[PDB]
Amino acid sequence: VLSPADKTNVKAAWGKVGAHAGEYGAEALERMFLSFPTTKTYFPHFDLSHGSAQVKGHGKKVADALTNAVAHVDDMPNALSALSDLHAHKLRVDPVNFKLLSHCLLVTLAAHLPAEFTPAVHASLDKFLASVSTVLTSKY
Amino acid sequence: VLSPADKTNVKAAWGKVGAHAGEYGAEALERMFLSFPTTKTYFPHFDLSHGSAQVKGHGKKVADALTNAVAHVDDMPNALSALSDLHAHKLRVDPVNFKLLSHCLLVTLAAHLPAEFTPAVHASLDKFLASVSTVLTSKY
Amino acid sequence: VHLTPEEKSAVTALWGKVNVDEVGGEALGRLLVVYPWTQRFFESFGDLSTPDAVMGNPKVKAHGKKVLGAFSDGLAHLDNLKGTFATLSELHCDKLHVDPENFRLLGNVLVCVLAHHFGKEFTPPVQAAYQKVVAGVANALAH
Amino acid sequence: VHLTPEEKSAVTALWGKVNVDEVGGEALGRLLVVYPWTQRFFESFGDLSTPDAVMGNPKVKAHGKKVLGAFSDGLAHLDNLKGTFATLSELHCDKLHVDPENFRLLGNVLVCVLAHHFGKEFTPPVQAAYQKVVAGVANALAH
Ligand code: HEM
Ligand code: HEM
Ligand code: HEM
Ligand code: HEM
Repeated sequence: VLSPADKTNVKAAWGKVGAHAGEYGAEALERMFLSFPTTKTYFPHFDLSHGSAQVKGHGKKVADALTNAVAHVDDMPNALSALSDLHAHKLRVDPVNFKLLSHCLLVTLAAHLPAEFTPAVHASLDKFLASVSTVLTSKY
Repeated sequence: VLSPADKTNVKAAWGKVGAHAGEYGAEALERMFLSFPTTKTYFPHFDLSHGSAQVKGHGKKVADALTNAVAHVDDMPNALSALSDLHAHKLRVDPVNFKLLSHCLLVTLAAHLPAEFTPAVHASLDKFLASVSTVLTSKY
Repeated sequence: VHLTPEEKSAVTALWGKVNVDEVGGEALGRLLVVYPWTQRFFESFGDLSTPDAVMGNPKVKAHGKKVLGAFSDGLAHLDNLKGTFATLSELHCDKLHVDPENFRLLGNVLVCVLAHHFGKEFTPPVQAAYQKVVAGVANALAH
Repeated sequence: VHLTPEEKSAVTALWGKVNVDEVGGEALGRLLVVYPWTQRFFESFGDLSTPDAVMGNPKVKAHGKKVLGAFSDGLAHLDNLKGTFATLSELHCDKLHVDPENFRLLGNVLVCVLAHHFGKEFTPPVQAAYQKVVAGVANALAH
């Protein structure tokens, strides 16, 4: 459950992510595929090398999904219901993997916005991504 | 995130828990203190023996809190806000322990209502207690 | 797993009464119903849509009998759980890539199944002993 | 931890640039801010109310410097992490009763701190090497 303050911190921090979101989500996917290789089993149909176009476009998709998750942060379960229906019904992604991707997102936001990673912004984005992970793994 | 159907299963299951609630929560606390002894560090001021009156009355409070959470299953953060303020701010309970207590609750509901533990009722109560655990470990 | 004489006698006495044919597929089936991402690992078992399709599935019953075979073999070897579970840890880690937390989940589901099949006979000390056994098996497979 | 030559050269090369006095209390303080139940384990450190009270706390800086002392000692002993971390696993398991998952959390926070202090220098292969090192340390303390 998010407070008012961490909703402020997530909307501000991701609002300053902004137009770099596609390369940040693509970098986060390359960090997940490289540091946590078991997640590669969810993508047998991608080309998973560095600088791939399909990991780039998929990271654009993941980043836009997080963008309108920030936009509907008070009512995430009906805004992410199609993606919950994808990741929970069809794909059956282990929630551990979500933690992994969330961590890699944070590492990307650590490596590109050091003026924005306050510890409070870190806690805010962490429990935000835990809320998104709780929505997408849930089946409803 | 709960569906409509698992809200139906949780409200029915605890509706048939009913007046055995303080018994079941006290037994669930004895199962947690006995199988998971590290949780005893949160209660240095109780008498933690079997058949204790203080574990009994505390299990009555835990079970009435869960009955209140079933009654307000669609706005659990607004209903459990005092208990979130207790378990998250003052006590600062590791969420692992919540999983432990949730498991012991399920074991108690397995040992006393076998006609009610359908696998669907099991999945429903598991996501319910995971939602209550997500509420009580977070700050507002 | 360190246990007392009384905990090993309680686990042995409670486990001799266990219908393997039911408790296996019911523990694996409740694993697939309560924790649905685990169904990804069993996509070759057929229809896993509803809970009555998972409980009405003969590959879930047969494979659950295999899983309780491994639990009873871990009960005959409580001092040697890492030596009992090296081939199965090799399988579940390398070939299957099952996350270690999932093992804990199945073990907890098994304990619920035991309570569901023994009631008041599944006392809190019996649960405490089966929790140390179950945690020993999950920590022996996570290696 | 099995590493490549290039992963050990990357971990060594980036770890030589690490301000120990800063990265220690940075990682421990972000552990206390992001994961607030861990503050229960450090109640004798004084005021831990706000994030600016945790990051401005001299016992958090001192103890975080101890924690990076243990990480650098684990980097000098990558083939012997269980022999390095037996006294510390004894302390964090018996005397402190810290749950094993918490160790993983601290390690992930440390990796975020490294990215926060190295930026583009903290490439995805460098994170991959520090992730399997960090998982080696957390699995060496959970024993
Ligand atoms: C944490 C937040 C996540 C978000 C916001 C997210 C978002 C998305 C989006 C937008 C899509 C594309 C949907 C479409 O094109 O139809 C997608 C598909 C997918 N996601 Fe995620 N995802 C997340 C986490 C994960 C994780 C952790 C995994 C696995 C380890 C994963 C595995 C997949 C797969 C396999 C697909 C299908 C790819 C394809 O169809 O080509 N996702 N997700
Ligand atoms: C579903 C989970 C839980 C519920 C509904 C719950 C509910 C409650 C309730 C109703 C109280 C009494 C509040 C009061 O009297 O002021 C309480 C207090 C407390 N709870 Fe829980 N609780 C849960 C889980 C836990 C867990 C997992 C732990 C620790 C391992 C824990 C530790 C405590 C402690 C230490 C107290 C203070 C009791 C005292 O000081 O006498 N709770 N909780
Ligand atoms: C304490 C926990 C567990 C025990 C004792 C156990 C035991 C076993 C045994 C005895 C086999 C048969 C190996 C063979 O026939 O060669 C097996 C296979 C398998 N296990 Fe488990 N298992 C456990 C947990 C899990 C979990 C939690 C999952 C998945 C979420 C899992 C997934 C599988 C799969 C996919 C197979 C291969 C079966 C097939 O492909 O048809 N196991 N396990
Ligand atoms: C994962 C890597 C970790 C490392 C390398 C590490 C390192 C250390 C070291 C070297 C000490 C000894 C301090 C001394 O003897 O003076 C220590 C003590 C301690 N550790 Fe950790 N630690 C880790 C994780 C954790 C976590 C995750 C927690 C709690 C959430 C924790 C809680 C403590 C506490 C409470 C002490 C005693 C300090 C005191 O009471 O003032 N440790 N740790």
